[PDB]
Amino acid sequence: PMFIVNTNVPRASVPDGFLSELTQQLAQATGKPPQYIAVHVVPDQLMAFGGSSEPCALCSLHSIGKIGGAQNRSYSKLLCGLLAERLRISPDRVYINYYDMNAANVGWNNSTFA
Amino acid sequence: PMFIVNTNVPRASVPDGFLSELTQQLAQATGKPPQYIAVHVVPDQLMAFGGSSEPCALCSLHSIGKIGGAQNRSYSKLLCGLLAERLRISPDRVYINYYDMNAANVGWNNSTFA
Amino acid sequence: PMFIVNTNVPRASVPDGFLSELTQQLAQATGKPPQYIAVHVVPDQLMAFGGSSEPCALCSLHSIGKIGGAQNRSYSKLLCGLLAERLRISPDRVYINYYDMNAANVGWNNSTFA
Ligand SMILES: *C(=S)NCc1ccccc1
Ligand SMILES: *C(=S)NCc1ccccc1
Ligand SMILES: *C(=S)NCc1ccccc1
Ligand SMILES: [Cl-]
Repeated sequence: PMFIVNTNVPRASVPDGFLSELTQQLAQATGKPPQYIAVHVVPDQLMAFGGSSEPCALCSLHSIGKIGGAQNRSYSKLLCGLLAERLRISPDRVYINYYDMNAANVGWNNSTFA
Repeated sequence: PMFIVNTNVPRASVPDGFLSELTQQLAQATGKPPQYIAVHVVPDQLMAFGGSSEPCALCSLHSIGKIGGAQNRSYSKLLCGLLAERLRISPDRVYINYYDMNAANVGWNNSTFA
Repeated sequence: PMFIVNTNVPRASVPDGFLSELTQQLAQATGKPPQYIAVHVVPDQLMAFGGSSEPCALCSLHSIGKIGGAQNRSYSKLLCGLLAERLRISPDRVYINYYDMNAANVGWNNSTFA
């Protein structure tokens, strides 16, 4: 599973250890070992949500499996909660795109996960 | 729609009001409420298009519905037009990836749109 | 074909000519003329892979066709090889998401590739 956050919140407002917290929390939520989890946080972005430049975030979760109706609802609650708590972003100013990747379409270590 | 532009054009060359203009035009093109539209502009990028580092853009448009052959052609004419007029990027140095997202795969406000 | 790499490796460690090498190697691998290939390298990113922040990369290859189990394995070997050689990133700290795009869902030059 790989999680990316793009936000207009400044770098100084991203807490130390946020990347580790995301990693741990995603490991719990997906049931995957932390070793397979990648996280990417991009602050200071030029963005708008509903025309407004108040704090917001655009995110994605790519995962080989562990994607679906109920799971994505649970991920959204978890991830919006973390962004609200740590970055002071309102959940109604967060989008999260979910992608169920085929193993053959994820490259890693000179090969794919197929 | 959420619309992201990555470009090697410098930040200073992105005109004031550009995010608002994108938001407004996308609302009319896609027939979606401006309140839901997210836009993200990423200047000063290290990129090449056809091996050249002349001004270029790589973009994406994610939407729940309102994606299709004719609609995408229309969005491209619109979006290339804006990138040409405002950022001085030639339309033939722009790629835009269109994504028709399932509602179950888009998180927002602690849940999904499903 | 369009290739993006996000990495925590610093800008100064991206060698001169790297965008060209990527362009050229992708032309070879995909069979597509370099004129049709776009590349984007994003250094200095705030990232973790497996919980830690030794050099790592999250990448994507979007392509109209030329995507599949065997082809993706070959792309991964090539691209990991490049990232290892030029950016000194271990192949086992690299993810590459592969996307087979429909021509109608790629905008270019005021239209689509359909
Ligand atoms: C997140 S995308 N982890 C990578 C992976 C590899 C193999 C099986 C499941 C997940
Ligand atoms: C326009 S109303 N976009 C809302 C959206 C659609 C798909 C993914 C994220 C956000
Ligand atoms: C990479 S996405 N090149 C663009 C393209 C256009 C038409 C056919 C194949 C590839
Ligand atoms: Cl609609």
